[PDB]
Amino acid sequence: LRQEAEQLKNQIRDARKACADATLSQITNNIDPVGRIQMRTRRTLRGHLAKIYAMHWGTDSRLLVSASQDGKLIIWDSYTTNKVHAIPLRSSWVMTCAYAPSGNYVACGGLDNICSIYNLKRVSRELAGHTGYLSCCRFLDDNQIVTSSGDTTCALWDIETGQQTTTFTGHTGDVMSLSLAPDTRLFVSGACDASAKLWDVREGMCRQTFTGHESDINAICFFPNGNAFATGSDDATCRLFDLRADQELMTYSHDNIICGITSVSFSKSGRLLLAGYDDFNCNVWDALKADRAGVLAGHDNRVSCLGVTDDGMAVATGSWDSFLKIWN
Amino acid sequence: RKLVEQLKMEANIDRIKVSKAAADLMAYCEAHAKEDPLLTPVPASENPFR
Amino acid sequence: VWVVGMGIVMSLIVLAIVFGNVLVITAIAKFERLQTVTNYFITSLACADLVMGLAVVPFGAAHILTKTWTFGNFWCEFWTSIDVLCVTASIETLCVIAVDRYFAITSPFKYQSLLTKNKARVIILMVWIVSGLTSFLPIQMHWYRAQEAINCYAEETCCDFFTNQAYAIASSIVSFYVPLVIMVFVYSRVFQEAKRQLQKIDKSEGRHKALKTLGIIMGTFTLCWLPFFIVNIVHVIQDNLIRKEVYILLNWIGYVNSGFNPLIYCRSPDFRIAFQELL
Amino acid sequence: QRNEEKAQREANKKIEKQLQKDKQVYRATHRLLLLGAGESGKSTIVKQMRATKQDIKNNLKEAIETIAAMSNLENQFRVDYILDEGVRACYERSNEYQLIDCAQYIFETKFQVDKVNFHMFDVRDERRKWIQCFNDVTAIIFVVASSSYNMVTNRLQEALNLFKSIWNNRWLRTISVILFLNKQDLLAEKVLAGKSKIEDYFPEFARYTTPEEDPRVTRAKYFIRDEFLRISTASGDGRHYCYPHFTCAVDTENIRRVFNDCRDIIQRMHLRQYELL
Ligand SMILES: CN[C@@H]1CCc2c(ccc(O)c2O)[C@H]1O
Repeated sequence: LRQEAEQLKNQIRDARKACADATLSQITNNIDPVGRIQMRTRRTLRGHLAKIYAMHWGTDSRLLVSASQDGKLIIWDSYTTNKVHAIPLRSSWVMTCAYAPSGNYVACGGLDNICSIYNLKRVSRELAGHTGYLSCCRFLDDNQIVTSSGDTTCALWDIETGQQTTTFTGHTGDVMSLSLAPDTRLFVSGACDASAKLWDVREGMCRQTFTGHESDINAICFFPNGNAFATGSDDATCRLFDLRADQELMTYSHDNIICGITSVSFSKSGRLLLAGYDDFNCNVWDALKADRAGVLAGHDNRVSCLGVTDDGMAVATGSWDSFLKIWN
Repeated sequence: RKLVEQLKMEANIDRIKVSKAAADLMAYCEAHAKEDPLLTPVPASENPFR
Repeated sequence: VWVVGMGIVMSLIVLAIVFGNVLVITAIAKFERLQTVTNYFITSLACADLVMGLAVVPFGAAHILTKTWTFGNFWCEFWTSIDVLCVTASIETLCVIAVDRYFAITSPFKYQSLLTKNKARVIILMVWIVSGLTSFLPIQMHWYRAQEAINCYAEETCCDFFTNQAYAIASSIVSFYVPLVIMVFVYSRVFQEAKRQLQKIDKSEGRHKALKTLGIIMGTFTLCWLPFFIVNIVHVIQDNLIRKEVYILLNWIGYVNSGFNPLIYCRSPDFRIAFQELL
Repeated sequence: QRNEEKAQREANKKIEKQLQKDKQVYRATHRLLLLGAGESGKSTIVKQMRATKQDIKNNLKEAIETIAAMSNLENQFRVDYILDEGVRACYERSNEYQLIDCAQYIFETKFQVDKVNFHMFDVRDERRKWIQCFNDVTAIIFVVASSSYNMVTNRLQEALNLFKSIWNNRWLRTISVILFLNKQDLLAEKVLAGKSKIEDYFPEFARYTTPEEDPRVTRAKYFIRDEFLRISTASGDGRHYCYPHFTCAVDTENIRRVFNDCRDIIQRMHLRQYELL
């Protein structure tokens, strides 16, 4: 009966252990360290009503969108530091935000189990097929929008149609973060049941599913090469998995670090992994060397989200203190 | 019952050697590191912020 | 050599008043978190303390220690005007902060709504503006002037002030006496609110320190100024009673209050957070 | 050329002006969260605080579907059409088998502003990660069913287990909790009449005695509060206070009761600051 699945689980684990030939740290040891990295607030972006939960760089990298629990969604111009458009949200609380690759539409999530896409150039559509709060929204094109909800079922909507084109379901715990890859084909979603599985948009089947962590998975993000991704657990440890190897490549954790993790984002070249925390600080660790390189603690409250521009010029970080610091 | 099917789906997967995956990822982080302002800050004139 | 030894103690007092209020004032602008809602008044008191400390206090040490006021007569009068406002500001700022604590506790659900950042600037500026009507007379006007040591005003050596009996009664009231009624009455009603809450919790759960906590706020202010302003009213109506040396001793007792002011003002984790970056 | 920067300044000024206007409104508004257990009847007090007909039929149909009562254990053909003597047994078995609808028969709210505007709203997830997103609410109305010992680990014990989840979260480290002992009359009703004593469900009931209606209900009434108080007693250290005043079946003063408790919630919060008390 279920023993065969358990036997299959043992068979899957055996292949991963057998496929392990050498350790990443052993190979990366000869690599020269990046050295100490110091970042400063080249801009000091602020002026929102309450604590924010989401932040997303625009495709052009000129603009960023941040949504707070106050219900006000405002798109902020980083260069001029002047707010561009402030669109109130119908739902009192919002939990996620997204920006269009074309820049035409801005998407804001919600804890009211309804996802709504706004038109910059007037809410366009409202999507509520999924049950429970929406965790993360991100759409590759103006036609298909990917949202992960608390119903343990992440689905890709059709913006024009307004209905669920496909449903990627069967995940153990509540899905808390969804990350899209530059190739736009496959996307990795992380749930609260420590399971990190990578889906396929067209196939709808979980090609690979990793469960290295022990605690709930908070956020995930891809590398520029699109062949690997990193996830951060509610436990202090954050790991990076190689998709072609289906294993945990390197485990990132400091003995001193004991607080939670709320965001994760690589760099333009991927060498510098910037990881947020609830410890009011963001720590930048070398992806290859697997060692801590530099820390920055400009934020005062818990950091919520962090992202890097498409050009990679500078990083942004959210905060529950309503002050989003644009580090450089 | 779907988990048995789901496990069977992942039962046979084309796997690349972790050593090979590491080396390719290391090169992807090596050759592409040149154009990284975070790795090396550019001039304050070149950087729109400063 | 007694003066030289006395000057060493006087040297520390000027230094203590400098860094004591500046550190609180520096933290108010250094960290944005504590800058917005409260300690905005505490910065005004700290700013008032800095003026009294860095400017008014050291010249007083020069006045007593040296032979006489070597500086000019105009600046001698200017010193009294600047000293009057600084002393009047700290008492008023403490009363304004005293209203802050009372107006919040006694009238919740409206304190957050009624008070505003612009409203805080209006009240804070009003304290300085009200201090203007107390400092306008000694410098711009000449109503401050007193035959008892009348030549002292004319003489360039001694800058000791002899003031009309009319000005002393009114100025002392506007400076310390009037806010004392406000500070005591506001805090007395607050002590009732804290006492009521403690009794309510006792009935709610089967299983005070407030008196000590509220005692230092009112006690330090009273124990540092009351002997002075009692003496100030005394001499204006009874000139033969006061001893000249006694007046100066009580005069420097009240200046130490601005130096010890920060301890009463900002002793909390946020103040401890200020020492975190400066350590 | 340079007019673009000036144009953005006007838009930024307009946005900042509009945001500043809403800043007073947001600060004025008081936010509450109604965390209520299933079958506790939190909607009942919510209705009291604040074409329908086929609403009654739906509850009756849902009750009829649960009256599933035969599965837990002539008219069978009649029962098949719908899917009495059996009703009485089902009502007796309704203690074990869940019956949400009464046998007798992200939602939001804008509570009456009165002194200060208050907009309360609620949010069934076992993980309950949504709770950690809330740290600014002044207080949380935690409606618990007093007559839960008969139901179902007992339902009341499961409800008591919520405090362990609620307070050990540490995300709501500065949020008080208000709980209403709903169905207090119903709780006494089962208690007053001879039935399964709470000692059978809660063993330590016999050892417990009244603190310093019949005493049988009165002693029982305090014990549930005392059990709730004991959990809230430990690890409080201020900023975490449980206001346990009972709530009857019908009490229009319940809305006024919250406001009186709400004032003590803010006042105790301010007294915590400045270390005055
Ligand atoms: C050296 N004595 C000074 C000058 C006179 C004066 C003081 C304090 C409060 C007043 O209202 C005054 O008019 C004292 O600090």
